[PDB]
Amino acid sequence: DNILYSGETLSPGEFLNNGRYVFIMQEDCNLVLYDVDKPIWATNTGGLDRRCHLSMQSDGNLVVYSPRNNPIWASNTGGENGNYVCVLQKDRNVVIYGTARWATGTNIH
Amino acid sequence: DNILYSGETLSPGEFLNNGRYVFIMQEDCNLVLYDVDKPIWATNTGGLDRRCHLSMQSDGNLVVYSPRNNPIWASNTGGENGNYVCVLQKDRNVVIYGTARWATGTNIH
Amino acid sequence: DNILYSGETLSPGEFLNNGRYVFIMQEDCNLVLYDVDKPIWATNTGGLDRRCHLSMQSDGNLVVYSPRNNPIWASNTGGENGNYVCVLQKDRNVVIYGTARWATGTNIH
Amino acid sequence: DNILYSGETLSPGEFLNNGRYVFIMQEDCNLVLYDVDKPIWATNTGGLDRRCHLSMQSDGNLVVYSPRNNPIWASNTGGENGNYVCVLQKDRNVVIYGTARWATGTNIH
Ligand SMILES: OC[C@H]1O[C@H](O[C@@H]2[C@H](O)[C@@H](O)O[C@H](CO)[C@H]2O)[C@@H](O)[C@@H](O)[C@@H]1O
Ligand SMILES: OC[C@H]1O[C@H](O[C@@H]2[C@H](O)[C@@H](O)O[C@H](CO)[C@H]2O)[C@@H](O)[C@@H](O)[C@@H]1O
Ligand SMILES: OC[C@H]1O[C@H](O[C@@H]2[C@H](O)[C@@H](O)O[C@H](CO)[C@H]2O)[C@@H](O)[C@@H](O)[C@@H]1O
Ligand SMILES: OC[C@H]1O[C@H](O[C@@H]2[C@H](O)[C@@H](O)O[C@H](CO)[C@H]2O)[C@@H](O)[C@@H](O)[C@@H]1O
Ligand SMILES: OC[C@H]1O[C@H](O[C@@H]2[C@H](O)[C@@H](O)O[C@H](CO)[C@H]2O)[C@@H](O)[C@@H](O)[C@@H]1O
Ligand SMILES: OC[C@H]1O[C@H](O[C@@H]2[C@H](O)[C@@H](O)O[C@H](CO)[C@H]2O)[C@@H](O)[C@@H](O)[C@@H]1O
Ligand SMILES: OC[C@H]1O[C@H](O[C@@H]2[C@H](O)[C@@H](O)O[C@H](CO)[C@H]2O)[C@@H](O)[C@@H](O)[C@@H]1O
Ligand SMILES: OC[C@H]1O[C@H](O[C@@H]2[C@H](O)[C@@H](O)O[C@H](CO)[C@H]2O)[C@@H](O)[C@@H](O)[C@@H]1O
Ligand SMILES: OC[C@H]1O[C@H](O[C@@H]2[C@H](O)[C@@H](O)O[C@H](CO)[C@H]2O)[C@@H](O)[C@@H](O)[C@@H]1O
Ligand SMILES: OC[C@H]1O[C@H](O[C@@H]2[C@H](O)[C@@H](O)O[C@H](CO)[C@H]2O)[C@@H](O)[C@@H](O)[C@@H]1O
Ligand SMILES: OC[C@H]1O[C@H](O[C@@H]2[C@H](O)[C@@H](O)O[C@H](CO)[C@H]2O)[C@@H](O)[C@@H](O)[C@@H]1O
Ligand SMILES: OC[C@H]1O[C@H](O[C@@H]2[C@H](O)[C@@H](O)O[C@H](CO)[C@H]2O)[C@@H](O)[C@@H](O)[C@@H]1O
Repeated sequence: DNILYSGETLSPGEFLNNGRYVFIMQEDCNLVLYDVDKPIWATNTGGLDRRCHLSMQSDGNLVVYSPRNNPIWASNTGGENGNYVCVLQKDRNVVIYGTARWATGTNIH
Repeated sequence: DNILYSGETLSPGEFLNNGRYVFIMQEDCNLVLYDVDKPIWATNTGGLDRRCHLSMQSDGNLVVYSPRNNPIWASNTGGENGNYVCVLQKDRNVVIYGTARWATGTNIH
Repeated sequence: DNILYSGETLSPGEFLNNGRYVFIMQEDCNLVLYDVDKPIWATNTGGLDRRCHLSMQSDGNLVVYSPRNNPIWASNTGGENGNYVCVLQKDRNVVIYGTARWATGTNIH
Repeated sequence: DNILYSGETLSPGEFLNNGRYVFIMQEDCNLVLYDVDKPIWATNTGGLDRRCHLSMQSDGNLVVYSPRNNPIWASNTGGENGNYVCVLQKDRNVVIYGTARWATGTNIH
């Protein structure tokens, strides 16, 4: 998957992928972007705690939470309630977009 | 591909796909969403002209243009200049999100 | 997924996909290959029964079984026991390959 | 792409991908399988020369050729002429299958 939708989370070891790029919520609590074997971006929160999770929230904020549910990193983009997306793009950028401006209304459960 | 980025276009016969779903700019100028062999949404512009193209614009508007570059359908979401995305989602909805709220800044050319 | 590995099955409504192509084991027991909304190949077993499953076997034979576990269509490629793959290719062909000639041996659970 | 078909090649820097796995023909002539940032298998031909290419041949042999078109590594699976596939699987194994046993015959240009 290349998208983390608002209301979804990445558990320890889970990730987004796109070609040779991997965006992973590591077990050591560091959120890192890799280009094959080379790290190119990170939250620099490795070794702070064990088994953290990443959450794309409905308020638009992207946050890393500790095992005790305390934030340890955030994009600082919390605002109006709505629908957002965190995308690992084909050009190697990781971007948050929102809110939803238009839709076909063809969603299913 | 499941995303049409702002500044990109779908030429006649091109499309977005996601599992069993296909969102295609048909040669008959009708933009249609299919669930395998069943059409579930369309712009209802079939037979109006031949070889139209779809454009996700930098102003946030999604537009179908005729071979003479005249609009024949639009999402009516034009506004502030920026970065947007049109996504064919895993839940079968087609949604426009934007503008960009945050990014890692790791893009390459 | 674009591959059905030997030892796996497609349940009623399940499928393989690749771009604008879908290879689906339909609820009406007909196994069909679609190019967007157009059927291009089928087992022609629609109407015989409901809820059939497709199985890529370890003997190399691809078989459609009825709800009573009786075969109603097969590729007739049964042979030596081994590892095989049924692939929905990027060129629109559906092909069975095997057995395995070589491997890195890096498989994990 | 998760498959390298017979008759195709991977140029320097090109690769196969599947989720968090990448199988790349590196510019340093070393063919390596990575699990995110960790190498798990390699031809061990790094440093021998620069700009080598990987070829999945119609005789079933997977070969790494130097810039002077001399083989420097091979799977030793050459045999009858036909159709084969080198697949980077979802279970992390890299495997060669062939020849083709059956097909729908729906291939197009
Ligand atoms: O330290 C073991 C750890 O190494 C790799 O992750 C790295 C660490 O999170 C950290 O020092 O920051 C690096 C990015 O700046 C990051 O690569 C991984 O191999 C990980 O799996 C391993 O646990
Ligand atoms: O404010 C509502 C919001 O609170 C919690 O998330 C927090 C906010 O997104 C923000 O101000 O930044 C915090 C991290 O710096 C973040 O925890 C959550 O409880 C969320 O569900 C709620 O909507
Ligand atoms: O409107 C775009 C939006 O549609 C779907 O979410 C829906 C909306 O959030 C809302 O009006 O209530 C619906 C029921 O709770 C909900 O499904 C999704 O497809 C979402 O991804 C999309 O952004
Ligand atoms: O009319 C030929 C045309 O049929 C199918 O497209 C359909 C048309 O665009 C129209 O009548 O509206 C339908 C959705 O409401 C749509 O499916 C396709 O098979 C197309 O390829 C073909 O040219
Ligand atoms: O307004 C600037 C914009 O103009 C043209 O696009 C138009 C607008 O997006 C909008 O008001 O709706 C029209 C269709 O109803 C659409 O054509 C383009 O020239 C675009 O590039 C430009 O930014
Ligand atoms: O900022 C998010 C944005 O980054 C990349 O686009 C860049 C910006 O639009 C801008 O500041 O100028 C850059 C050079 O013109 C441009 O690349 C893309 O990754 C884009 O998709 C993303 O939304
Ligand atoms: O309406 C029944 C059935 O129609 C479509 O499947 C078709 C049938 O299986 C049959 O007549 O053979 C066709 C291929 O030659 C095939 O398309 C689908 O729309 C299916 O979902 C539906 O149940
Ligand atoms: O022969 C062992 C094999 O038997 C059953 O599969 C059958 C064979 O693959 C073949 O001769 O063709 C039959 C359909 O025409 C097919 O059922 C299964 O029981 C299988 O598990 C077993 O390996
Ligand atoms: O050898 C290629 C083969 O490896 C894996 O399957 C394994 C073999 O079939 C065998 O030696 O026994 C193992 C345990 O039963 C089995 O995992 C898979 O990666 C398979 O896809 C591949 O063809
Ligand atoms: O720095 C050179 C080279 O390092 C990495 O590739 C490694 C080498 O090919 C070699 O020492 O063998 C390793 C596998 O056993 C392999 O990882 C990559 O970072 C590569 O891009 C780089 O050129
Ligand atoms: O034998 C015909 C074959 O020759 C060359 O490939 C070689 C063979 O696949 C094999 O015996 O092993 C060699 C590496 O050890 C390999 O080069 C090619 O010229 C090929 O095109 C041809 O089919
Ligand atoms: O038969 C399976 C095979 O079909 C297609 O390749 C074709 C055959 O190799 C052959 O009969 O000649 C054709 C023209 O040279 C060739 O296209 C492909 O779909 C291939 O991937 C597949 O294995």
